[PDB]
Amino acid sequence: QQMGRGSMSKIVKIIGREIIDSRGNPTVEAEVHLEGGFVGMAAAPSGASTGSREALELRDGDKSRFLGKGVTKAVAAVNGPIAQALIGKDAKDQAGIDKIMIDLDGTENKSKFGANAILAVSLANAKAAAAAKGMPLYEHIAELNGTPGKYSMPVPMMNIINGGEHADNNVDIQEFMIQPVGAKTVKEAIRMGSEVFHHLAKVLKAKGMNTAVGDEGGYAPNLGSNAEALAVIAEAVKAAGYELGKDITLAMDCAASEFYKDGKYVLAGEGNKAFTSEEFTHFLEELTKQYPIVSIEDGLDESDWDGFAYQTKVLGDKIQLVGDDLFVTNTKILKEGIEKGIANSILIKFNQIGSLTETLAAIKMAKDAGYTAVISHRSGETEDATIADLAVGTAAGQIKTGSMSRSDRVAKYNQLIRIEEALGEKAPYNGRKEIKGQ
Amino acid sequence: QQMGRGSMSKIVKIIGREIIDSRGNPTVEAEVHLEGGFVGMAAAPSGASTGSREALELRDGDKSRFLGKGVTKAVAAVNGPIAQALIGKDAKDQAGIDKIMIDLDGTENKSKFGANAILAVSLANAKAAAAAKGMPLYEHIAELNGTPGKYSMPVPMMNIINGGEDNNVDIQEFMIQPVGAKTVKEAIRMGSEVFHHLAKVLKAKGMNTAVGDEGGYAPNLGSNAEALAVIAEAVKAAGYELGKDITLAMDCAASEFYKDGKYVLAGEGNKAFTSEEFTHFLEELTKQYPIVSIEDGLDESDWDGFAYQTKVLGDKIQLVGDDLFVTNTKILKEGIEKGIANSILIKFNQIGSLTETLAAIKMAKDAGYTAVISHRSGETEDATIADLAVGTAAGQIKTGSMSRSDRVAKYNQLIRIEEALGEKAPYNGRKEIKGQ
Ligand SMILES: [Mg+2]
Ligand SMILES: [Mg+2]
Repeated sequence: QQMGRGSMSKIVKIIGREIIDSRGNPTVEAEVHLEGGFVGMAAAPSGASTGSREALELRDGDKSRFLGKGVTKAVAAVNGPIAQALIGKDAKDQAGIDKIMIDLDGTENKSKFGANAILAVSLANAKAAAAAKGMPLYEHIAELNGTPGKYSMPVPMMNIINGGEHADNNVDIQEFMIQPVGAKTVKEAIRMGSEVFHHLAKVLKAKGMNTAVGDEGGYAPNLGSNAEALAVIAEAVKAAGYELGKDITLAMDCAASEFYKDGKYVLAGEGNKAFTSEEFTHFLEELTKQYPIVSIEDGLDESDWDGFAYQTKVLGDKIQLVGDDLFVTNTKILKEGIEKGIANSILIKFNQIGSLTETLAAIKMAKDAGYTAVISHRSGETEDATIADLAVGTAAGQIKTGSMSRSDRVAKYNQLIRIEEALGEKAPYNGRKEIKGQ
Repeated sequence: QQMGRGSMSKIVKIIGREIIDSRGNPTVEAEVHLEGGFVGMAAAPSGASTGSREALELRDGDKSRFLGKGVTKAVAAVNGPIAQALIGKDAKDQAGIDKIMIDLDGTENKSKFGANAILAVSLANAKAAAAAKGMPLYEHIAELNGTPGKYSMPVPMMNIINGGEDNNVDIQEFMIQPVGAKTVKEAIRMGSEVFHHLAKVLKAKGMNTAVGDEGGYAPNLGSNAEALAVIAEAVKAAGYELGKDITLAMDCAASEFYKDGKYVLAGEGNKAFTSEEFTHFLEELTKQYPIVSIEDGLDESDWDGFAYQTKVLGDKIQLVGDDLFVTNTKILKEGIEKGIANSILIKFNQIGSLTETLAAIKMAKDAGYTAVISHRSGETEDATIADLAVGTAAGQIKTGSMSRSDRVAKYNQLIRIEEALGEKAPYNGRKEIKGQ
């Protein structure tokens, strides 16, 4: 006899704007407004170095503004054609909404409107619909994902020694990360993260090394070899009074694409030597004998599929192997990968494919093949904490959202603490068993 | 004949919790819940070096947790005594709420519950009332401040070369001010552009482009002076004119290098200066570069020195009390009376309530002093100082370099606000700064 406000979930207004990411560069923010007075706001993150096959991040190319990195073109697409195509449609139909933007854009890689325009509206629509449905975003995502009320708190891998391209050289491997698998809650995990992060500062100070931080809030000191990065991390874990292996395991992103030239992998650090896919695989293998490294990401170039097949036969039984640039959150590429025994895990970045629907497809493909899904940030982040809710709503089991420094990283850790506060053991922290090969 | 929910603004629940700041240290978050189903949520920031007279930040000191930096005690204060005293009180009465907590704590420096506990509730209370009143926070603050509908977009001073507490740079912060911009959106773009050109400049010279707490560069430079030289090189490379388009600001945090009544610059020969000598050094720099604002140019306890610096430089230069005043009307009042400084840096966690913070902005404006709404080194995703800066038409903000979302979420909030208000919230540029 009386209709609730919740039932008036038709899109009435969509606003795009240009905001600033954690590196000082424009990205796109979108608002979605429902008839019933429900609003959702979201932002696109930005990769520092993107995979070849990522959906297109549309930039202006206008030198007089933000050194060419403005996104007004992408925002215009939000405020006009996308807005006009979504007014009148039901926010609660995520897949319906994503399809209308995919079909209206019409290109394979979202090159007309920008993956950055379409994702911002996709995520903002999702938040609006959650509000209209009277639930928090993690709860709405679980329903959109076809796994209602099924939650976990993800085991984080925290990038605390930056390297390679987007640090300051000496170190070739892009990210060394700690995973607090020994924690019984994500709050405890986050504390253990903070402590080892602070103890590492003391260690680097002791050696006269720089304790300023890179894009992901980790340290970029000048180190003799890729190895020594692990060394200093081991010192910090002991100095915090945690036990390497039991309380904290290690993970890496090689971003091996960045140091691949003429079918060979070239390390500035460790001598200056060139390695074959096989030789590089054996180098990584050695590190996993000296240290408890249980996850290695982009261990080879995105286009070295023979390489990845070899690395997967050799290491894949003992070690989680994570596709990032390899799979770019794309079900077409992940499907080819599963079928060729390539990796056993995927890094989930919604802006590599550019819609939440196509993102949840990727997690489902992964989990149904017995691959793990790690919900991931980009080097270029915002105060947006969407990946926190996504990790919880999909029971992904793992998250990569940075060091324990910079609010571009820590907003996600804060959101995970808020969410665990609501859910308690309705979202268990499952620890080491989340990681592929444990 | 029907009562709207806006009118049911009695506090029914307050929740405290331990979240993490931009340095990885715990801080207090508070939620305030009104009967009419309105919520506000806010966090306390934390300073890296505090002034000696700041309202106490309550830490647990429990060495087995966050290296003794837990805030479970302050959170307990929020969930127990503060919640219990505030239940059933009207959130819309910001002054009444802040009064109940200051009285219940009963100490001078909020040393019972902690300034982090009282501030988080103070700010969450404000936001919840704003919701009850059906208005954005800047609009509510303008009404709490006795200045209805009176807005400006603040001229930002952006810390892009860090120093003092890891190089030969004694001066804590070198800042650019895009005074030549027509809007805060343009000002933010100009700061992005200069910040990115500076990176190229530091790479070309082989210096480190990793960032400190406030998202600025921390390279090892020869002298304090070269900090300014590289900033000029970046401004020229970004196609902007030093003086006209971009002015410069410093924070000496001179308290940090003050020992046996002398000012000792470890780098510049490790030489020792008297208040007067150090004032003349700062004077020299304002002849070589368009430095228009100097903060804590002397120790927080050298009131003699500040009286001299204010005589010499006050007419031409904005002189900003940070550790000198700690956003505290008792101290600022003694400062105004003795012709000490002409500008105050406003940190709501230095005094620990919104009401006391609004009092400090009013004391200053009435005295012809400028107010600069500031962050702390420890920040969160919280963007309150944006709304505070617009609501009080303060005219200036220090909320960081154009890097790290702990900073950029403030610029982002300013961009959102300016989109709504347009020319109702003018960017007045250089005329905001004391001595222009
Ligand atoms: Mg990667
Ligand atoms: Mg200061």
